[PDB]
Amino acid sequence: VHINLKVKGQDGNEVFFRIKRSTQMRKLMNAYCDRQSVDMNSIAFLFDGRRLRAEQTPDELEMEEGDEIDAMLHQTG
Amino acid sequence: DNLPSPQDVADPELPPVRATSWLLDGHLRAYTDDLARRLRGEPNAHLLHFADSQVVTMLSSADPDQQARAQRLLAGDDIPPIVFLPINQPNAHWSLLVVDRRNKDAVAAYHYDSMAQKDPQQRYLADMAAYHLGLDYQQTHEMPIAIQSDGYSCGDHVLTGIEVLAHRVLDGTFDYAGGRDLTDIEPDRGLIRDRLAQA
Repeated sequence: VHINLKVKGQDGNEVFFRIKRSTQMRKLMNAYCDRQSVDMNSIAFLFDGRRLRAEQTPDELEMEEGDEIDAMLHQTG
Repeated sequence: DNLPSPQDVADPELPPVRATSWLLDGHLRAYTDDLARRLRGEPNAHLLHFADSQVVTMLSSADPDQQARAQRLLAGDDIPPIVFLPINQPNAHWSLLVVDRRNKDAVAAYHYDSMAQKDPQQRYLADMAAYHLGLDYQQTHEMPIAIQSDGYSCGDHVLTGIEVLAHRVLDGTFDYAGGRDLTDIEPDRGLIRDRLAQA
């Protein structure tokens, strides 16, 4: 019912999350952004090259125990 | 239970594109996602792969696992042989690197930079991407592309170059005289905004 996930930001440090497989990603996105003090409109979340959205759940995304998510600062030019 | 509530912060949304606004990495991936949809089912279309600019930057990560993940997503056994890599210099510039792996023993790499007086940082960032993909950066060709006359449309030149080169792969002119030459492209910010709106 629960799943352990990791989020890795550009600081290299990994942050461990434990949520339900039915929990939408916005809960994880908000909790991560509060640690870095940057809003969700300044950071992109990718899972194996797929950009994550607030409403999607780990089951819909076919995530597994120990999967890792990349959190990247927005790029402009 | 997990639904967004009106009393909390709204979900994130990619901001719209203006007439002279700088393009974000989210705008580039939305464009190439829509391009892949438009090309799906056409002959030679499955030889192409449009990379997310954040995965390209992940190649140079100081973290071992994040670096290896980017290498698998762009050069794994299941990745098409012609890859388009957007090269970002943060708060500065966009350029485009193309890697043609159709011959495993004769890989060719092409770099397009629409800036008039070129920044040594930009080619260095392209060389780091090639290096972490297992290539010799010294063999990358600096190729001709139309020079931008403004200070905002470098993202437009990257997306237009991907657009044009992809269709040359489809019809088969990519491998012949001038097939990799982008001197005559004319980026259209209005067309780019329309494709992002109709996606």
